[PDB]
Amino acid sequence: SHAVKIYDTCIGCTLCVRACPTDVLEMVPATVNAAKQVASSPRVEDCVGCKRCETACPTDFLSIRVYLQENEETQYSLGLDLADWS
Amino acid sequence: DNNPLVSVTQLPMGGMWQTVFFIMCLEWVSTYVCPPPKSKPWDILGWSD
Amino acid sequence: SSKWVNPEDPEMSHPSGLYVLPLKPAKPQENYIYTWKKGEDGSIEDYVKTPFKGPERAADYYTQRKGNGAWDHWGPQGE
Amino acid sequence: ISKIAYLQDVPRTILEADVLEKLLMNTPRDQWEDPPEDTYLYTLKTFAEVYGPGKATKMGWWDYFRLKLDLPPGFELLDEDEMKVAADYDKLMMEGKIPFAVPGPAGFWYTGAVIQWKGKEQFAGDQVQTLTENGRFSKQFLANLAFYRDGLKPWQRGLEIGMAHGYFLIGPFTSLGPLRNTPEAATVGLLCGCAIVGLVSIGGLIFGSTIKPTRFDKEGDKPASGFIEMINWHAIGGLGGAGFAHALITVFG
Amino acid sequence: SETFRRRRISEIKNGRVAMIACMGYIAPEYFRWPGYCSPSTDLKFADIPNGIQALYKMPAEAWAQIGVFIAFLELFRRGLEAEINNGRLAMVAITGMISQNAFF
Ligand code: CLA
Ligand code: KC2
Ligand code: KC2
Ligand SMILES: CC1=C(/C=C/C(C)=C/C=C/C(C)=C/C=C/C=C(C)/C=C/C=C(C)/C=C/C2=C(C)CCCC2(C)C)C(C)(C)CCC1
Ligand SMILES: CC1=C(/C=C/C(C)=C/C=C/C(C)=C/C=C/C=C(C)/C=C/C=C(C)/C=C/C2=C(C)CCCC2(C)C)C(C)(C)CCC1
Ligand code: SF4
Ligand code: SF4
Repeated sequence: SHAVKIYDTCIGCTLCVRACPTDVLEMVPATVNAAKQVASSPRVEDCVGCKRCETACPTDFLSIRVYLQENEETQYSLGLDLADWS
Repeated sequence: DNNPLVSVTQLPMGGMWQTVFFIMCLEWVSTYVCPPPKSKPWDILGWSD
Repeated sequence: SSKWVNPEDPEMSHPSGLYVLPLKPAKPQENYIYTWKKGEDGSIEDYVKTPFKGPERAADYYTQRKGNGAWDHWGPQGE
Repeated sequence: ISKIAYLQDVPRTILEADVLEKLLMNTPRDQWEDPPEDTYLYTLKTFAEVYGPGKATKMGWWDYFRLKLDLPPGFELLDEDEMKVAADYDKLMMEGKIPFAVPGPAGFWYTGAVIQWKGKEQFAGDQVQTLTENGRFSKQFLANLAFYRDGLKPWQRGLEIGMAHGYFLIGPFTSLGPLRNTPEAATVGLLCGCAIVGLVSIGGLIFGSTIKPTRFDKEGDKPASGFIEMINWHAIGGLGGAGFAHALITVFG
Repeated sequence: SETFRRRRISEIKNGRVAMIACMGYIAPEYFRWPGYCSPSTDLKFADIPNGIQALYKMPAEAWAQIGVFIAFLELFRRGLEAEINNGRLAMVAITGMISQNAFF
């Protein structure tokens, strides 16, 4: 699976969460920024690696980073449809 | 010869028996391996499923 | 507020990232395969789900998979 | 309808009564109140609110010309039968039934048949019905193939399949091989066919050793034992069929 | 069991075909049908030989037509005890005769 990390530069605009195609991310309460919320990545097992969160991130450099891990590819991260590894 | 009845005789026995055997195999498959339903005996291709 | 408890590291959250524990069925579905079922009156069905005693393919690769998670890494709560 | 102000006593010049009836029938009922901007009914509403009895009774020649240009004629709108046919088509497709057609030259013909496109599992794309695979004849044929036939031992399945495979395999080498013109063409082709049978049987043994299918296995038996038995007997049957074909060729020239 | 039943059917059949083959080996020497077996090639029964030589002699077309007829036939209790016993005897006789013809 890929690694989706969030950094404190986050401003809690929720655009990453809204752009998530498989609902990997969710906003959580925080005090670091004025919006009082920061995106989290609890369901990183479903991350496919499309980097749409990264596309939608406003900050100067991304407060959300998706690191691709081709060696640890799973069926959920590969979006397998015709074949099942479960 | 263009006349089909003459062409039958002009054809080799090899081809004639091959044709007869192929039609026999088709009939066997259609009547024993994949028999049509008793309600629609003419439904060879099984459309009524 | 997540009911899931991480098996490897209790301090961390569960890898699943879910908040509601799974619901077990009344009777788990048994292994099956889609085959024909001759109707005994000349009929025949195409995709009939019929029981299969064991794994359809007994390869170690196939049988090692339990479906608990991506790597079967979810705790007992996954089942 | 009477409740619509602009549809009341529309002058014949702006739009004929029959064409107006056809346009209303074609248009959805809910759109009569306030039709979308890009519709004939919208044009008719806009111009009937301005022209007609109790309003401007004259128009410039060019304005009237443009109005008649952009209003619809009778033959442009669909007929009752055409609308019924389209509605039936859409209803069939949404219900999951397909008015059967086969592609032809740069098109497709309608065979006049309605089939059940959706299978038992509605959301399963594997189960969509087709005559090729889900017809009675196809079901019976596939079920009666050696791989599938009921009441057959794995050795019987493999033997029959291999007989067929070797018997047809010897021929290509015999007829089109490098030594096709030599007196040993048939024997060399038999050797090549037996080699091909052996290679495919070795591949099948690899398949049964790696994936280990267990559909042919007896109860309480080692996994893939039935499949391996079937593959070994396929090798035997291929040898036998290749030899039989070679013998027939040699004996009958 | 299924194997015993299949083997019984196979034995009965091999016995019938063996009686038939023994009769077809015995009869031709005594007498042969007339009437130009293959008039196209000017072939006659007196000319055709009896035994394994017939396979080469008479045309592949004729052999294929015989095979097609057999294919049609196949595709479309003291008496039984005598049948099976005679089947055994005829199988022994036909295998012996064919082996002798091939060897010598
Ligand atoms: C695809 C193109 C093609 C074709 C048609 C041929 C054809 C031929 N090559 Mg080959 N050849 C090719 C590409 C091709 N070559 C290429 C790319 C190379 C360079 C690597 C060579 C190099 C080469 C050499 C060096 C030689 C040949 C030779 C031959 C001949 C014998 C081959 C043989 O033994 O086949 C064996 C055939 C089979 C095992 C059977 C496979 C095909 C069957 C018929 C498929 C049937 C499918 C069936 C319809 C499915 C029905 C299913 C269901 C509905 C029932 C033959 C004329 C030999 C020769 O002497 O030629 C005169 C020879 O020495 N070829
Ligand atoms: C009715 C359907 C039919 C089918 C399903 C079918 C299938 C096959 C197959 C595949 C299973 C093969 C491999 C095959 C091979 C040959 N066929 Mg054949 N064939 C059919 C029909 C005819 C007719 C009408 C003739 C004929 C012939 C030949 C010749 C020529 C040899 C030569 O001329 O030396 C060869 C090699 C001609 C013939 O026998 O000529 C003496 C001939 O007239 N076939 N044929
Ligand atoms: C017992 C099975 C059997 C059946 C059921 C059967 C049926 C029919 C039918 C029925 C629809 C017709 C119309 C027909 C026609 C011809 N048959 Mg045939 N026939 C059978 C057996 C043999 C044998 C053993 C030979 C043979 C032949 C010929 C010749 C060519 C003669 C020639 O050579 O001039 C022709 C025209 C000979 C042959 O092919 O010779 C090269 C040959 O030896 N047949 N045969
Ligand atoms: C049912 C059946 C069947 C079956 C079959 C099968 C199932 C098969 C398969 C088979 C297989 C499954 C095969 C395989 C093959 C293989 C191959 C072809 C391989 C190759 C390889 C490679 C190419 C590799 C390479 C390498 C090396 C060695 C080292 C390192 C590097 C590399 C990677 C390069 C048959 C027909 C018999 C008969 C009838 C019955
Ligand atoms: C679709 C189509 C088609 C197709 C066809 C086909 C595909 C066919 C096939 C064919 C084939 C593919 C055949 C085969 C056959 C085979 C055989 C006939 C075999 C036999 C064998 C034997 C007899 C053996 C024996 C043995 C053994 C097993 C072992 C030991 C030794 C011995 C020798 C005893 C056609 C063209 C018609 C046309 C129309 C359409
Ligand atoms: S990851 Fe980017 S888009 Fe999402 S809350 Fe943080 S700054 Fe906003
Ligand atoms: S890469 Fe795509 S799937 Fe993964 S967290 Fe980002 S938006 Fe979601």
